[PDB]
Amino acid sequence: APDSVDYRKKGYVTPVKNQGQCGSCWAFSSVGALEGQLKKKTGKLLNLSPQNLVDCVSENDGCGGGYMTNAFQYVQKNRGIDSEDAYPYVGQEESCMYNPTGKAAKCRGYREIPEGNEKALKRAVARVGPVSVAIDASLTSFQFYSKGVYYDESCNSDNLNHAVLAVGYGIQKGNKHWIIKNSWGENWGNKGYILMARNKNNACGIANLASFPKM
Ligand SMILES: *[C@@](=O)([N][N]C(=O)[C]([C][C]([C])[C])[N]C(=O)O[C]C1=[C][C]=[C][C]=[C]1)[N][N]C(=O)C1=[C]C(O[C]C2=[C][C]=[C][C]=[C]2)=[C][C]=[C]1
Repeated sequence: APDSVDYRKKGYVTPVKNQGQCGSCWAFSSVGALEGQLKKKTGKLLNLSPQNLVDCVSENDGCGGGYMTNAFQYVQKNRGIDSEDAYPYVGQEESCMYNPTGKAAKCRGYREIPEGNEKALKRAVARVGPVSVAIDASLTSFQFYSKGVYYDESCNSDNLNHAVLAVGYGIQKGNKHWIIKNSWGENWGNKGYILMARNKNNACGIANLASFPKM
């Protein structure tokens, strides 16, 4: 093997969830980052609560959207985030029902990756683990993706609408790629994941809004 890393084989990635009709794609991506780190330090993985983020991160719009950096900042200020079981996901805004007794993780800040620098992203995923990214998933090609390495020259790096999680990187039929985890269920794309193009001149803005929490 050359320069390839898949955290799935490692146990840093939890099962693929489905955001539903709520636009909490930012909360799931952040949770993904947090979870990847929780394995890195604790040696044990656990499903964190995306709802907790949705209901408590006042700086975001709940099901209307939000940024990953704001979510991390919340977990730090709040000093902890509940596990899924402790604070279940219902797919809609409601009152923040944080349960201190249910805290299962915490963090001390975050570090945004250099805007538009793919290489700094490869290292971040290689040295830290799953990274929260933001891409353009408006095109139908992306939506009906099934297999192989995605790459559509119509993708717009400036229009960042869907937030996902980079679980790693690797090669395919000569095509380098970023292993992406989406929150649309195990029934979308390749069992919930998608292989997007790497080094194709920041395809879809993969490295345009990356970040990861610090433990
Ligand atoms: C998410 O649902 N909402 N995304 C965002 O709020 C993100 C936040 C991160 C920062 C990326 N985008 C964002 O804030 O954009 C700002 C920006 C732009 C340009 C430069 C810098 C910053 N994304 N949603 C979709 O792609 C989407 C999702 C659904 O979900 C429903 C569904 C769930 C399961 C199965 C099927 C469907 C619906 C419509 C669109």
